[PDB]
Amino acid sequence: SVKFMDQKRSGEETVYFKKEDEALLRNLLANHPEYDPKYS
Amino acid sequence: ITTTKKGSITSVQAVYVPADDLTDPAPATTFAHLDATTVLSRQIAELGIYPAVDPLDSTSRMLAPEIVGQEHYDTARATQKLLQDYKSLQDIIAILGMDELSEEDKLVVSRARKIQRFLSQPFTVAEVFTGKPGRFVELPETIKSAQTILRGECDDLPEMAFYMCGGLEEVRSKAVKMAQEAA
Amino acid sequence: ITTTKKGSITSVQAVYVPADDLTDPAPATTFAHLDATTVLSRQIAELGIYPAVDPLDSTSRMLAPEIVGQEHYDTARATQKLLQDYKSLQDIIAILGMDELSEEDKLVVSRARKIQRFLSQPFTVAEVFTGKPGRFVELPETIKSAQTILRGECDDLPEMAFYMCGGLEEVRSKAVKMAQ
Amino acid sequence: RVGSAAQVKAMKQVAGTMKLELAQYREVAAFAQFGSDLDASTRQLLTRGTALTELLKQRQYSPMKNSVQVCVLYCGVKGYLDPLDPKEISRFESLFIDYINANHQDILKTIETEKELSEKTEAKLRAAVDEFVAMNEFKK
Amino acid sequence: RVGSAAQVKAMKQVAGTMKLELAQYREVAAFAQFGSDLDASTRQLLTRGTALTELLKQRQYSPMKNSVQVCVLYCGVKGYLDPLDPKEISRFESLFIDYINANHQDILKTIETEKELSEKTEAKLRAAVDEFVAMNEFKK
Amino acid sequence: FKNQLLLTLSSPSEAIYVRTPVRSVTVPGSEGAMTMTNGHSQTVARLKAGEIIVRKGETGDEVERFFLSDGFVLFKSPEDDSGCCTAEVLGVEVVPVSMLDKESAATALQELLQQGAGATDEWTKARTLLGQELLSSVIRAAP
Amino acid sequence: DLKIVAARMKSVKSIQKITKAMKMVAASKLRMDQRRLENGLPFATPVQKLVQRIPVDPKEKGTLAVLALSSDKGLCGGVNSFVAKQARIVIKENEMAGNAVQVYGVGDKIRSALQRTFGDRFKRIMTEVTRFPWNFGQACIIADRLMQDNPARLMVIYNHFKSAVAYDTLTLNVLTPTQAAQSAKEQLNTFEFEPEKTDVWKDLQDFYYACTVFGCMLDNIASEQSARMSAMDNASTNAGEMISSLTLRYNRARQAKITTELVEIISGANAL
Repeated sequence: SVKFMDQKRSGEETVYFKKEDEALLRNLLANHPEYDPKYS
Repeated sequence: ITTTKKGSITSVQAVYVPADDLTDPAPATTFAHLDATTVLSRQIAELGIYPAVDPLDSTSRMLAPEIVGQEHYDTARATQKLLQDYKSLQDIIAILGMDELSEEDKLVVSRARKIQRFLSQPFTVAEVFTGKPGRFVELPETIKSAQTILRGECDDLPEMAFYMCGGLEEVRSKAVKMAQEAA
Repeated sequence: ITTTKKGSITSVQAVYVPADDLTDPAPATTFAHLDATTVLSRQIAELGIYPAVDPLDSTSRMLAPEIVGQEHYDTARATQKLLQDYKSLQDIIAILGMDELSEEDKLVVSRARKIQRFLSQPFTVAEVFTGKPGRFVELPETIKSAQTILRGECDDLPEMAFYMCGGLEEVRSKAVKMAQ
Repeated sequence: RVGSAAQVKAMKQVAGTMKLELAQYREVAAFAQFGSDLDASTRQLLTRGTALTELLKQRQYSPMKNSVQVCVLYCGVKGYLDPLDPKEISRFESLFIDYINANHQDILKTIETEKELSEKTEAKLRAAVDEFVAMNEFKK
Repeated sequence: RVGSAAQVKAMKQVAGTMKLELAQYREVAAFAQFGSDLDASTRQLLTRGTALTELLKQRQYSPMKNSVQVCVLYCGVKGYLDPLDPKEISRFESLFIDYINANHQDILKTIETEKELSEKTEAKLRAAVDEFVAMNEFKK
Repeated sequence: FKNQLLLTLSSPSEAIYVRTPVRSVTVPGSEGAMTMTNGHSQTVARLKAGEIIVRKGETGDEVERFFLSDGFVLFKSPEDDSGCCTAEVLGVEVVPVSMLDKESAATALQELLQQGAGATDEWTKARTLLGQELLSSVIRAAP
Repeated sequence: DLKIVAARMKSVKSIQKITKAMKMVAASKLRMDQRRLENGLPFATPVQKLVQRIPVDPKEKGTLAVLALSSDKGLCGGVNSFVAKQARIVIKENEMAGNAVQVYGVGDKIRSALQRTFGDRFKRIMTEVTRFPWNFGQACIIADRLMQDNPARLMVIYNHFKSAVAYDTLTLNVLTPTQAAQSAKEQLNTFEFEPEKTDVWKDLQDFYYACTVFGCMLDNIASEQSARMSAMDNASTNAGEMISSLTLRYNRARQAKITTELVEIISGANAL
């Protein structure tokens, strides 16, 4: 119950925020071109 | 071991805590003899967050607005509040899931995870474990970065970026690299 | 502390269960000697009921239908059943509201509140604090009142009337005078 | 605590990636068991972790040399076990070992002497694995 | 175990209410993570409890007098902080103190001398609170 | 029950009427508008757009307006024992006329004409024309 | 030991608390879902009855398409279990005669139930539908997807919401254009179609599909929420029982620790 809940929580959070990080990495360089090395 | 009107001794004591039990008489007695405290955890080291400092058990007499200014005090207390909030949401996440959390709670969880990953940093002596080079982060940079993360400026930045980075600028560089490698 | 041929000594011992452990040797050795139990609760004093005796948690060895006859036992078990049913109905009403109730459920709720209020009574000693007088109550009167309240004859009487009244007749008089 | 300092470079190269992959697999193993839609990357992580877990199993009194461990973990890390059935791996290992002890003794001697994996040995091992997968057939 | 016997009436009048309000908040605390789905008569308890909890916060080495406590808790229990953002309450109180300490020292002297909150002093207090709210502007 | 007209005017999000007794109900059929009353034959009809106009038996003179985009009407004869004849007006979006606007209508019309100027697909042209229809109807129907 | 039992008690207490909270939340959601049903069912019943006047035989041979409605969240009792059971029954019954079966689904639970056994028959799956409130626009998309893949016979599996503590699994044999063209529609001759029947039938049929999906999904949602409340009740009760057992064990271990430490001290004191 303890290790069960802890590992379930860790996996769920990991998956959710991995998806979100994939989307943010897709949409980053457009909205912040000052960091984009294409324009440097 | 104490400062006097002739000199000063700054001591740094490592206290073994057997079986991770802080209720043992030896550390229990030693807690009262210290000005600054830093409690390391296994649950954090399991996440690869080294140094494995628990920021909710670490304390210090110096963390007061008159010694360190309010820009430091309020920043630290906001970080601690955020992490405690993330700790209270753990069971709801474990039973129901992230789907049930509101967008405020999701923002809280994201910022707390970013803070957790950001407090990590690589040491120069740990090169023989990680291979990565070491960093020396001054304090104003830390305060700027923490204020920036708590204010919500870096929500767009990915969580992975805040890993073993001395400063926020390094985090931006890592995010740029990860986005370029994505395509 | 026991009865003899000359007289008797009754005793009312206050007990403290350390760490809510009824298996601890001290209370486990003390409960062997207890012939009864009388629990108090702040969750009944907040309702204004006094004495705040929790009728469910309380127990006794003398309640069996040999020392008290097989009418006291029946009335007591009926009241306990009613109060348990009202506890369940309260747990439901906390969620589904008190609109989804049948007629028998509302009757059970009414009887439960009436009997829970009825068991309260004043005290002769608290008079000096309030001026309200004391009410001694014999046991047959209480048995008859509980029988009547559970049969459903007294449902018509208002719930407010069943408060701080020694006997059912007093409750009726209060209901008669509150209509004015 | 000693760690990589008590490890050969040829084993470092593989074991770093293996430790990382196993950490990720342990992290998402509990969530995976329940059964929910997952991204291709997460599924790949689960597949590689399961493959590596099935690789590290061994019979009693059946130890192995260091070079053979290097070769097997190379096959496991570069993705020559992801599509394969987990329960089949227990023979993919054995056969592969016999193959590289039959026709590729030079690779083992080179790893034993130089104690590293140059690009030449890398390419030779990759070619050997390709030949082995071609000559043999498994459930996937 | 002593209780209100160790309180002036001016503090009893507000404490008897605040204790019940915080007990109600304690009964519906876990619903704070689900209040979006609930209805009124249960969000009001959460709001009042949150406001009071943010009011009882205090600063190190900065205590207050009983009169100021009574004034602030009257502002709190009487619903003059429900529509505010919680984070601003720490400002509110501070300003209010200065406000009263600038304007209505007579009320404080009366509460300290008579040890009671009469209807006339209560009306004066509501007047001062309304003037303070009119002077200043808050987030929510 | 009674020799009235049992109307049920229903949208997915809200049922405005369920068994409302009325005298006559006007509906904008695809061919043309028509008024259903008791005794009207069994029928099914497709609606195009416009202002349903209800008239209760108690009202007679007083009415109720409701704008409908698209949907169906089903008039069903009266059962021998009920003595009342039923009608069901199903609408994908049934708004009252009080909640309508003439400015946003013209803005949407302008944006539709802008989008449809690049006429290449049949569905785009058809959507432009049908939007013109419905928005003109809304303008003529709004107060 | 003690730390083990204490940690378990803490976890189970948290579980019980969160369970009660989710129970109340699900009760509120069930109120709103009953409201959605009461408002949105009259929109769907009439056309469904009108086309159900045409009797559909479920023994017809042809490409069957099974639309199984389910949820995306867990703790819904066992409603999706019964849905997948009925779907397996239908598939195994219709695949014997030789009817090639296709599977459409709504929710991830049916996908997880039937992936291993009938995953070689899926055609299109939708999910994340219960995030926002159910609407006719959500149903029209699924109906259009069904029509573009026009099969010879369609079945719909869902859960009927009888009462707050009772549901019922059903299967709707749904009419299709192939089954409509094979009938002269003599049963609808009593109805005067204002446009001609041949011109209005395709639109009445699309409306029928949409309304069917709409009503079926509403009933399934209500049944889901009822089962969720029941499951939370049972889970809180079981958590209370486990808490009682763990409390007994904790007190036992506490007494043992005290006795052991004291005996150690005494034995070290008497060996002097």
